[PDB]
Amino acid sequence: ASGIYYTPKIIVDYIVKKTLKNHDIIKNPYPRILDISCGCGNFLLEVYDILYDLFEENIYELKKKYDENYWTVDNIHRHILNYCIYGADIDEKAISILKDSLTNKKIKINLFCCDSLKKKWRYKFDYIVGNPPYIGHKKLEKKYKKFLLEKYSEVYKDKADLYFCFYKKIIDILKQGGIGSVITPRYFLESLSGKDLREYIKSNVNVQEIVDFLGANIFKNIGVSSCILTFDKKKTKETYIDVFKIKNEDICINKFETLEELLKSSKFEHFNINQRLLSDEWILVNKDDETFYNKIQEKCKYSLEDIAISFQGIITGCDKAFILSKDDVKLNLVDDKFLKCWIKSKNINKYIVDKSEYRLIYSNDIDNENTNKRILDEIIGLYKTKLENRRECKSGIRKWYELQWGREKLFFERKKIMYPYKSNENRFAIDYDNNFSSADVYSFFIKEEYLDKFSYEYLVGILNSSVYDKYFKITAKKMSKNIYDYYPNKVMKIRIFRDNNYEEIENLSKQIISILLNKSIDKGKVEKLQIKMDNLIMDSLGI
DNA sequence: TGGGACTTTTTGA
DNA sequence: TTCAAAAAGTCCCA
Repeated sequence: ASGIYYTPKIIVDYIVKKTLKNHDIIKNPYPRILDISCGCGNFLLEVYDILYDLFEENIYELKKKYDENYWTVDNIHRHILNYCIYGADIDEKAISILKDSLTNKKIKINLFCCDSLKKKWRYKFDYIVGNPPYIGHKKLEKKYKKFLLEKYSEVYKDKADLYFCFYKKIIDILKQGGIGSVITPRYFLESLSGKDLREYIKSNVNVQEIVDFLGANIFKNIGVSSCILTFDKKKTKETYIDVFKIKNEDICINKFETLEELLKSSKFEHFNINQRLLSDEWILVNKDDETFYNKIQEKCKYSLEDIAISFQGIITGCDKAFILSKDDVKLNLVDDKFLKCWIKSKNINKYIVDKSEYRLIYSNDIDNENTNKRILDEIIGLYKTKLENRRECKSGIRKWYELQWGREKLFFERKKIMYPYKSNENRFAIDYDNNFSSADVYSFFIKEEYLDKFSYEYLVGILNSSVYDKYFKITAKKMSKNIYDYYPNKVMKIRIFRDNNYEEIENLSKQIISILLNKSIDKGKVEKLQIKMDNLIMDSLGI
């Protein structure tokens, strides 16, 4: 809740250098560089140093070209503090610290203590740098969210993040021909909520460079994945984007004195993306991956959304009140008609699900409060207060002992395919035990009209293959290190096929399932069967 | 302290 | 009425 995050000095140096590398101080000796979330001025002090070097090295040229008495080395500090540096933040103390630092670098200092999203900006800016705040839909005040929805509807909507509005504000107050460079989360590149935002960035600025750190850790002790976006508003004929994607997420960012050394090394991969060819999604991949993805998309006639019905797991609202161990003695109080098997994301393997260790009390079947009063008095009631603070319980839609978002039972108590919402690899398992789960596991079942065309065994055989792992990870949402988001908004967009290899792929999947379900489970032959199935799928897809 | 295993429920629509 | 997205994730240990 402090609101101030230290951006590493390497990133700050890289961003400032990216914005001010090729600035013609002779042509324009009055550049306006702004940081709308400056905090203690990590970016602004480096901006001051760079500007001081520029002015000191061109002071005599400026003196000849302009007022001789005005352009002096002794007057550089005052000029920079008067006409060049602009900062804004909400923290009074951080603004005071930055003001003290700028004063002690050697006068009206242009530092503002306000909300940058509400401030009426009196002029546009040549350069904009900084690190905006990241606040999700849970940790954001509701009235402020209403304000954002009312005024920033072009980029902010539904489950959008706060920094979308900061992106929009940076684009709005950027002078024509100006350059902006910021560090933000990487999720908006692939997230559904970022769609509108991406469109905005596509339709108002030219994207110069995207530095994607994927799942690395740039901020110490902070669970966020970061990217650096550099863009301009110049008159460009061809709009191409230099995309730099990290290859090894196990790095210490201080491996080099400069970020450019890391970018131009074997630790990063560079390619080019045509901005005019960008779709609703931004598919930032190299030529090989692009050809692979296009070949898979063309060769497949169906998608999972076409043939399957998907749903999210139960949302109890308070798991500690409804989930218990199968060996718990309190379960003797509850009849088996109210008990469902309960699995977690770690219980999902590639083809089969681990046997259930937990039981869920489906309290929605409790008809009368007086009946089964022992269960409410000794199990569910222990968290009654918490259960009463849920949104649907304050409004009277749910009884305090009911599940907040208990779905239809008929969807879970059937044969279906389940997969964790976050994983390092594809894990699509067939559930035979009518397992219930929380939102950490998503489920789907084949529509009855496609049962003859696609079976569960074939689907899990092709989905768990390395080919489809790579194919899904092309457009997947990279959350953290070795973690991808497996949500319906991208899982249901996977495209599938059927051809002459359907029978052998299904048979190999059945053999793998049979081996995995045996007692003396030696998974060695499973790998060989998987390799054979991968070769079959690669032959089928022409790759 | 840094790195790996694992993942709740609040929330807008 | 009731769906599904969202990591400035969360938590523990050598």
